[PDB]
Amino acid sequence: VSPPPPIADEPLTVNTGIYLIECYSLDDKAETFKVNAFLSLSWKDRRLAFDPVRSGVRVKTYEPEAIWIPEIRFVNVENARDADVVDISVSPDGTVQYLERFSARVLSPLDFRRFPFDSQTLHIYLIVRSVDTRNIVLAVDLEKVGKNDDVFLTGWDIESFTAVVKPANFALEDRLESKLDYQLRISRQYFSYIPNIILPMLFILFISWTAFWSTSYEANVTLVVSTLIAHIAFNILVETNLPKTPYMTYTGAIIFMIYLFYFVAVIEVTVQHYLKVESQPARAASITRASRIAFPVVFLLANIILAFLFF
Amino acid sequence: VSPPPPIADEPLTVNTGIYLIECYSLDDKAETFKVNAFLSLSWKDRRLAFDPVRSGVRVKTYEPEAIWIPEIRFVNVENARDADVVDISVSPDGTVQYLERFSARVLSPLDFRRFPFDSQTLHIYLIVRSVDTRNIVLAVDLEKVGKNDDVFLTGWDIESFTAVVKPANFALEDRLESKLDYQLRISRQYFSYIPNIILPMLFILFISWTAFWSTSYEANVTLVVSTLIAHIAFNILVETNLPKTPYMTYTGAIIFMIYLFYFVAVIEVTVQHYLKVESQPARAASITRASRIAFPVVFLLANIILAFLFF
Amino acid sequence: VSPPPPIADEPLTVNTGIYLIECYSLDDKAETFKVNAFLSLSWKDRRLAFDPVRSGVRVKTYEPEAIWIPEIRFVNVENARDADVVDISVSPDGTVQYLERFSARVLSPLDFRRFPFDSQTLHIYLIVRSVDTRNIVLAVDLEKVGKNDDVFLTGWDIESFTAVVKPANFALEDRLESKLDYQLRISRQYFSYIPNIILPMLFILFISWTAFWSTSYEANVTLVVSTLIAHIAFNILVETNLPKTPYMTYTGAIIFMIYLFYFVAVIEVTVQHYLKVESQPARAASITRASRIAFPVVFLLANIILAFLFF
Amino acid sequence: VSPPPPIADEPLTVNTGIYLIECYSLDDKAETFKVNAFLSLSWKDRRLAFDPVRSGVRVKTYEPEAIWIPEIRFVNVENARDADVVDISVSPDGTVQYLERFSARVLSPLDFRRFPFDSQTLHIYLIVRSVDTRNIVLAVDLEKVGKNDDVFLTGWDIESFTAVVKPANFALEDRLESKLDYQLRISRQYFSYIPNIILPMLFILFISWTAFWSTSYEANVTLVVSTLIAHIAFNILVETNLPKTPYMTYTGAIIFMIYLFYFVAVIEVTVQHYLKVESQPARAASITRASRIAFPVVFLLANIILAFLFF
Amino acid sequence: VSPPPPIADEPLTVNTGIYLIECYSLDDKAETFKVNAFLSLSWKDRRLAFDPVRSGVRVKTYEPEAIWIPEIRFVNVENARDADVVDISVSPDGTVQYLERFSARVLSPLDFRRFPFDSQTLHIYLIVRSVDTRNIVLAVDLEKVGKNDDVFLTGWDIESFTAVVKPANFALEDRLESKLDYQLRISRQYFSYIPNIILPMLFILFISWTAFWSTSYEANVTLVVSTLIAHIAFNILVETNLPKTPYMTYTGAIIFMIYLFYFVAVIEVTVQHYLKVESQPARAASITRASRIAFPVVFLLANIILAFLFF
Ligand SMILES: [Cl-]
Ligand SMILES: [Cl-]
Ligand SMILES: [Cl-]
Ligand SMILES: [Cl-]
Ligand SMILES: [Cl-]
Ligand SMILES: [Cl-]
Ligand SMILES: [Cl-]
Ligand code: NA
Ligand code: NA
Ligand code: NA
Ligand code: NA
Ligand code: NA
Ligand code: NA
Repeated sequence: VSPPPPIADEPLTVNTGIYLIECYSLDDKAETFKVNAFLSLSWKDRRLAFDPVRSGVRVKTYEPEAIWIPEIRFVNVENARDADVVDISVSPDGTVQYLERFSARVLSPLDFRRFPFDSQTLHIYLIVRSVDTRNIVLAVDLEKVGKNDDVFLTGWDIESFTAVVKPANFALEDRLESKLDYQLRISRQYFSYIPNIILPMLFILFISWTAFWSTSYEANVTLVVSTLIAHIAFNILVETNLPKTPYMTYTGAIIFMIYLFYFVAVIEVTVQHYLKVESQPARAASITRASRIAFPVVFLLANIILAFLFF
Repeated sequence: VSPPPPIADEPLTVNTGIYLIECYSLDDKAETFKVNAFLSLSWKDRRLAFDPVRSGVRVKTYEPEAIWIPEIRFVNVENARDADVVDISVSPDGTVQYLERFSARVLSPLDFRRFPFDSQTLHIYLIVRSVDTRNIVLAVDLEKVGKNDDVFLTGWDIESFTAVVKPANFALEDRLESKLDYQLRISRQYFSYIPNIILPMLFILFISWTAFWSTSYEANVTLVVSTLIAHIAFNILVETNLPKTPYMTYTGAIIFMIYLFYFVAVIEVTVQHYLKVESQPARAASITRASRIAFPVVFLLANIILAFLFF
Repeated sequence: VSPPPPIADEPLTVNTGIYLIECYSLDDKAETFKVNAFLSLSWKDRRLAFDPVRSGVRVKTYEPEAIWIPEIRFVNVENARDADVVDISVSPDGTVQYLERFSARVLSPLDFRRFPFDSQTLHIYLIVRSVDTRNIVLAVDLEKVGKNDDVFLTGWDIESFTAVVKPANFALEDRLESKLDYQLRISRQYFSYIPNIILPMLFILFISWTAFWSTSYEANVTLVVSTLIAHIAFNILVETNLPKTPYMTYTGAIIFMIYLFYFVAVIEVTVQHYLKVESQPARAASITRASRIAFPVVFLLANIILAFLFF
Repeated sequence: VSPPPPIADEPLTVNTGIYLIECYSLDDKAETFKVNAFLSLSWKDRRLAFDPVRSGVRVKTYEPEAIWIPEIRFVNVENARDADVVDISVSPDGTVQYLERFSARVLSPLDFRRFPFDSQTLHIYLIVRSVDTRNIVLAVDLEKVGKNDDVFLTGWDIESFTAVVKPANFALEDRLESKLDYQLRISRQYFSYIPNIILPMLFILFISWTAFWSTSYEANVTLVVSTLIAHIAFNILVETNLPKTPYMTYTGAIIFMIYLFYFVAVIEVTVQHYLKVESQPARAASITRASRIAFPVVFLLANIILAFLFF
Repeated sequence: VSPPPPIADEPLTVNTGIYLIECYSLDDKAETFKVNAFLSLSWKDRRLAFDPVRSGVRVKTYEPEAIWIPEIRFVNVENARDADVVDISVSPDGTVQYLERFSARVLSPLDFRRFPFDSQTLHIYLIVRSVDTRNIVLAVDLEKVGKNDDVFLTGWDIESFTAVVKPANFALEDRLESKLDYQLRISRQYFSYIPNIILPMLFILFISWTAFWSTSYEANVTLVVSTLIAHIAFNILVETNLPKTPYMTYTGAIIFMIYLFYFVAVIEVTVQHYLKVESQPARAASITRASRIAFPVVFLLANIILAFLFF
């Protein structure tokens, strides 16, 4: 079967729509999400026109093999979508209404700069390649673009699902390609990060600072080194959940900065001990008293500077 | 093949039933479960009616290709169910009795608030889309809804498998959809959490409190910081098994609260030492004696408050 | 094709056999194992009978599509078995000899109570559903039930592969079902658990008890808390390899009991220190001397009690 | 299509060959490897014979459906091989030359006794089942057995790929089976184990022995217990990479033996302290001086004994 | 269908091109990457030639079954590529222009020597096997070799995608094979390794060196042993992300070298203590003062030596 012939020199318009049924498995590391949706296609094929009196039916149902169907593909998928045709309906003028239900693993990059307070725009790019006989162009039928109310993405808030109505038409290997951009806007549910990572990490840091109210070097060494180890554990935990980014993330910056605080606390604890042994505890006392104020103040100001730079 | 024609303007009733054979792989993180069941479908097709006297046979068996079969789909599945038709039987009045055996990975959200003392209602939504010639409506045939006695879900108690008999009929892309809700009620087997997480976690906490019967700062620092590290290990273990929720879970609340107890024990241990060095051990002794009662009492009361808020 | 017609009102006997070729991937957590075997089926179809003199041939070979083959399914599989027909041979009396080679992921529960000294009975349930024309019943041909000598299940000793010759005939959705139970008896190779978990766990426990030959509280605290942490690591390791059971396992019981020993050693270490500070080292010395005998004796007796209850 | 008929009572010889293209994913735990290779089959079918003069062609090309092809299977595969026929060529005498390219996950057991200085013989068993009309026997065409030069198995040195030319002919379910053994000999690249596990493990052990040059019990306890914990980490790491064996592995033996050294160092550290407190430091000094020589000497000799028993 | 017949004794040239659409999942451990691309094939088939005047059409479109298509395969793939034909266009001279969209998991070895500052050349080898009638040779059409601008490989910078225009023609099982090498040059994004592994590792090492400004053996032992344990954690982390190489990697060398520094710091800390106890603190003081300079100087020089040898 060949494509529909034109009335003039006009391209064939395939009206599209995606209606999300299921949204799942947003893998932060892989920068992928799985979708289960309806793909709706509509175009005119005057060769399929018919008389309702003669045929008996007001609308004819065809099997995909029986008629010409445009080869619509997803750009940013891992493998070809698993699709099952739901219906193909032809009206007397030859207007075809195609519907399939598909599932696909979409590959859409994520911006981790503001993690875990980041928002993303996930993309689903629809594409059609023009044939030699006719040029095929994609369109968005907004009445056929939407999402189910129950659509839930674990750890994410689904904001909107809209399509950029004007396709990106371009040449690829001496043939026209019509590409549509469906955008799923989401924002991360940061809640859990507060009791699971952020607050535990702050508590261990604050525990290290109790060494500023102790003259016991042996005890101080234990306090700062132990909490440092707990921080390393949280750092490894965070980096196992996130991909390796060529930029600094907000959590990354905070986690890294905290190492410097542990490093300087070790210096302070060492300096204080050196002085006590050198029979200069008056000088050591001045440093320890200053550290009690300096450490929380510098920590608070640095965090303000970071939150400012990132948000 | 086209759908059965109506006597009046009545919709076509497809009587349904799901009989669970196998229930497995309830992934808490993915909020998915795998099912292996029988799907039973039954509708009247007057075109398939026959006289038992003339034909000789009491029932006719057809192959799926030979007759019209409604396109029944599951809403909350990852991919289309893997199905194998078991039997298609037509009675003289044209009543078709379809049976298939399927397997599918169902995506049904879980409420982790009361974890590990939580119960869930897993859902399996059946759906049919109406055609242009006729409107299709789903029904529940309760004699064909059930589960095998051997049906076991590791770490879960299967309470009931029932269907909400009245379908949710609604319009989707200018066509009627008939959706049925099959509910599998389960309750978690909390037993293992007691010796594996809860009691180990309480033991390490109680070990930290022995610092209230010690004047040795160096030993105290070791007791409280080491047990804190063991608690961090249990916290990381628990959060690796559970998904990130936008709410607090019972275990989450307890685990988080315990951090505060470690933080205050570090303060007490620091205060006691500071006073001893300041030659005020009488004041330190009052605080340490109070802490011996205060810590277990506040721990017990806080836990009562939490259990109350959560149950 | 319809099933063979009966001579009287007798059911159709499908003689079965499973010959295991490959046994692999016994997942303790998933309670699943993968199998690769031969499935042999044999039944009489009088319609396929022939005279060896007239036809010339002693046996006729058919393609699965040409003749009626009973729809034999596995009950306890994740998905339908991947099968490939090897041969279909018809004898002059119409006796069909079917052979296929299949692979399937079998879901059979495990009893972890005696772990890692546990034995299991893995099941492979064969099933046939009766048709309206005839009732189908399964039988075991013991000459066609067996296993390859090379059949190895990593970390398990394959004891026997036998079938319960009398099928469990029952009604399911107003039709007769004939179910056969093939049992694969295995026993765990406990060897590795001794040098990898059991002995390391005992060594760390015995190291904690050296605190009974030390008056140094700071050193004692280090001994008991450090070894406790190593025990936690072994506990987490064991619980990551096993599923969550609503009962206590042997290893689980031992691991849990050892926590109590660590808890009481911390109490002893605390009591001894408190007394030394209170200028009562004579009383402390009595307790420490008693603990040296009490701890190993109570440990040995408790273990005897546990091994008794579990075996 | 039926198999070729015999001239006498001779069996049909199917000449085989496997040419490895790709070798990957040798899973030590699963005892599996993935292969991508050419399978070549050759047999005489007199029915396909032709005169090159009359026909004009020197060779005829057939599609698999057109002619009889022997059902060749792999014994030790998880699932049936994914195969794609490359060519089927018939010579005038009726000699068929079949070639397919396949990929399969082969299940071949590993001997971990000498790990990580072990060598393995991976097997690929080819098999053919005899039909009722004729008995089929396999043969090895050595000009069609080989491997690509680029064939690389990460962390392994591919030594040889050869076939045991004489098949193992035997009866299975009253039919002859012809089994061929293709052996892929490999040897592990032990290099990485030296800087990643072996040397780190020895360094931590040697650090524990510095306690023999210290009278500080508190410091000694820290040295021996901390290094013991690092050893536990390496033990867990090693056992996560290897399967549970019913025998001792070389690395397993060394790792286990080292626990005894830590246990005896704790005893020495305890004994030395007990004596110092008992005002017998002269006796303690003799034991500590002896331990300085005894520990490395016994460690060296024990290792010689182990290497001897294992190699 | 047979291949095109030659004009002389010339081989058939199949002009090829790969246009990368999607690049993902570069597994460092597996040494694999997944690709989604266009495969373009072009060859002359004189049998398909037509007159544009007589036929009316400028180009004829065929279905893959209708015409002869060369069996083009990928050498270094796990399984056969998942492919979907996009278009087949024949020009009047019989020039066929084939286009398919495929996805494949490519197995291409990586050189980890300079990790994480390494660059790789990923390969995609195209291959065609010659038939008996004609010899098939591959060519590169450079106008049909390229990549999408959006092509992103997480943690990698895509440098170039080019083809080695001259194929590697060779004999394999007495038939000519024409192999083309498509090279995708990439370079790792080392950024993240600096704050995640490199700097944390240096900080813990520098913390160990504060023991050179302490006379407290107990505190020193804690400093050096604790930081050593944190280093072990980073070593295990790094080796879990990388495959086992028969050579030293840059990171591997640095990580290993740092163990020696910890070992020598333990010796220094032990020597200093031994001397203090022997009433020789003057000699101990000389060693500790030297170590303060020696350790950073030897560390800096050793690192210069390593960076030199590796880059
Ligand atoms: Cl697609
Ligand atoms: Cl479905
Ligand atoms: Cl099955
Ligand atoms: Cl196979
Ligand atoms: Cl391929
Ligand atoms: Cl050659
Ligand atoms: Cl050739
Ligand atoms: Na079509
Ligand atoms: Na149908
Ligand atoms: Na059949
Ligand atoms: Na065939
Ligand atoms: Na073709
Ligand atoms: Na310590």
